[PDB]
Amino acid sequence: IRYSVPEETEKGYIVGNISKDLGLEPERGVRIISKGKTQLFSLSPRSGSLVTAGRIDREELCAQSATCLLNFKVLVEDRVKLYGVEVEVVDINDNAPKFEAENLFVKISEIAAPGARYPLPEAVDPDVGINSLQSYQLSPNRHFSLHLQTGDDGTINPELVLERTLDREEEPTHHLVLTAYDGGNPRRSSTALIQVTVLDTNDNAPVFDQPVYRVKVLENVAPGTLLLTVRASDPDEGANGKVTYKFRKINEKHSLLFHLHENTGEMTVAKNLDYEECSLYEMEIQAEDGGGLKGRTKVVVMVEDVNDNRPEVTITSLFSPVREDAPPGTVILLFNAHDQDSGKNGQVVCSIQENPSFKLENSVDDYYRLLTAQILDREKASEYNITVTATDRGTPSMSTEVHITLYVADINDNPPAFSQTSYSVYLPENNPRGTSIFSVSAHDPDDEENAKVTYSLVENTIQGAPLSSYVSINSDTGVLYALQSFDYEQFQNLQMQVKASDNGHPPLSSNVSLSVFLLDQND
Ligand SMILES: *[C@@H]1O[C@H](CO)[C@@H](O[C@@H]2O[C@H](CO)[C@@H](O[C@@H]3O[C@H](CO)[C@@H](O)[C@H](O)[C@@H]3O)[C@H](O)[C@H]2NC(C)=O)[C@H](O)[C@H]1NC(C)=O
Ligand SMILES: *[C@@H]1O[C@H](CO)[C@@H](O)[C@H](O)[C@H]1NC(C)=O
Ligand SMILES: *[C@H]1O[C@H](CO)[C@@H](O)[C@H](O)[C@@H]1O
Ligand SMILES: *[C@H]1O[C@H](CO)[C@@H](O)[C@H](O)[C@@H]1O
Ligand SMILES: *[C@H]1O[C@H](CO)[C@@H](O)[C@H](O)[C@@H]1O
Ligand SMILES: [Ca+2]
Ligand SMILES: [Ca+2]
Ligand SMILES: [Ca+2]
Ligand SMILES: [Ca+2]
Ligand SMILES: [Ca+2]
Ligand SMILES: [Ca+2]
Ligand SMILES: [Ca+2]
Ligand SMILES: [Ca+2]
Ligand SMILES: [Ca+2]
Ligand SMILES: [Ca+2]
Ligand SMILES: [Ca+2]
Ligand SMILES: [Ca+2]
Ligand SMILES: [Ca+2]
Ligand SMILES: [Ca+2]
Ligand SMILES: [Ca+2]
Repeated sequence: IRYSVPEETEKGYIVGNISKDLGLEPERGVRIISKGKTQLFSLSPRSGSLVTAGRIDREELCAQSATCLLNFKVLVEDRVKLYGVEVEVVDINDNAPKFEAENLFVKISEIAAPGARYPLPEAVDPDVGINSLQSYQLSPNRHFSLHLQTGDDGTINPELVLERTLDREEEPTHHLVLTAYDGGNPRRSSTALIQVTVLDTNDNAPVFDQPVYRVKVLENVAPGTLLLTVRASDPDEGANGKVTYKFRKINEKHSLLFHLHENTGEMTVAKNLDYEECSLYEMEIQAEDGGGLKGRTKVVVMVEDVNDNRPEVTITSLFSPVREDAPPGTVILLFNAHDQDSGKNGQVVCSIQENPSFKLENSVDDYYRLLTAQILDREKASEYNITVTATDRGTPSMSTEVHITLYVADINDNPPAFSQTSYSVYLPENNPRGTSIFSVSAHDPDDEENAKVTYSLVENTIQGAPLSSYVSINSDTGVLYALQSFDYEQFQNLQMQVKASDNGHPPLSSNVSLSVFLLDQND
């Protein structure tokens, strides 16, 4: 005979009455013939019906078998043969479906196109039939949907559908909930936390912060200094987010002038710069990632001038000797100045040290003309030390120095002068014919020919004009010559005038009286 029983029922539950099926009143000495490790059954003498004495969990008995049966024999001592019975447990919904873990994740790439279905974790329910697993439901998401594959086997395969393309740069991971439902009401359920991990595709190219990097630096800039810093943006991950910087202008000398750190992207100075050589350095640099993805930006170096140059004087006209008769205003120097620098560093101030003798005049533009201020006189000063100082107007100031030595020429304006205003010479009567009797000296302040004395004598006729016959002088000896002997009784004294003239045109002359006195002797 067969019967049934609900699972997990308390001890003493109703089972098909045994006595009414055997054919005897509720003495009999009847006992159960089966043998288990433990037994869950015991017949009740109160009603003659078997009542279970232990909790029945067919999940711990038949597991997933659709029909769970417990067939056992029973023994009646009144008779000589046994009676075989069989009781099939039914299934109730007490177990909830279970997943493999509390947290499971699915890897999805960034390049994954919409329409891709990814396997979802499949749950398990110990129950059988309606009480077993029935359906799934997925939390709504803008990027995903749910897809179920029910089968003839009764098992459903769940998988998610990609609705919108994913992007890790906006959000790396998603958080969704997958719920599992059975059919045995009161229905159990099981939620499951799923994380959508987005992989990385190299779809981000490096993009520099600014499209143009600008720096303004002086020319005196020391090599090894840090010009600037260049940064590029790559939101990717790993080598796809790494940056490497290098110039695109690879052949010109600018590559030798600057240094660009391949990693840090620092623009530094390698060689000294010069505003006069070149002040506009336009270059184009480029950054790359792990792949061939690259970005460009322009770096512009602007150099500015610095006072590191001295003024340069070029002389056009020089007149080292000047005539002493020069009026105040005659030029003695003609030159100009020019600085290599620009602006206030290029303006020049040509200043002679203020002296009374000369003055400097800025005739036109920056051409300078050095002139005189008074009349010169080489008998008081024949030499002049001139120091023209050309200082630029920048800061700090740089001054070049031009030295001129000025020797004035000789113009004959000074006549020769004798040693005395008047000379007197004594000689006794006896006079050896043609002998020299005196010595007269003269001097001239001028130089060279304008100081060369040419001695002469006035031509006033003594009786018969023996001025030449009486006396003679040589142009250079400066000595007097008595030609004839003298008697105190013919003449006593003779007055002449000696002349001195400088031998150069125009000549300057000077006469001075000179008297010869004879002396008386024993005639
Ligand atoms: C303007 O300044 C210059 C120098 O800055 C003065 O020149 C003088 O020149 C002589 C040489 O010409 C200097 O030395 C001497 O040299 C001769 C040979 O030439 C030598 O024999 C001597 O033993 C001596 O070393 C001299 O030192 C130099 N300075 C002075 C003060 O005489 C020139 O005199 C200056 N002009 C005026 C108007 O002061
Ligand atoms: C001689 O000297 C006097 C005074 O120095 C001068 O006045 C006179 O003109 C001179 N004689 C001649 C011929 O120049
Ligand atoms: C899963 O869902 C069932 C039915 O919605 C609930 O009864 C259960 O408590 C869990 O929330
Ligand atoms: C769904 O809800 C259960 C509670 O029944 C959680 O344990 C689970 O992690 C998910 O959040
Ligand atoms: C000729 O010699 C006489 C001798 O007294 C000098 O006085 C004169 O100057 C000249 O040289
Ligand atoms: Ca159970
Ligand atoms: Ca069950
Ligand atoms: Ca269930
Ligand atoms: Ca992206
Ligand atoms: Ca990416
Ligand atoms: Ca990248
Ligand atoms: Ca320079
Ligand atoms: Ca300069
Ligand atoms: Ca300068
Ligand atoms: Ca003079
Ligand atoms: Ca000179
Ligand atoms: Ca003179
Ligand atoms: Ca003279
Ligand atoms: Ca005499
Ligand atoms: Ca005599």
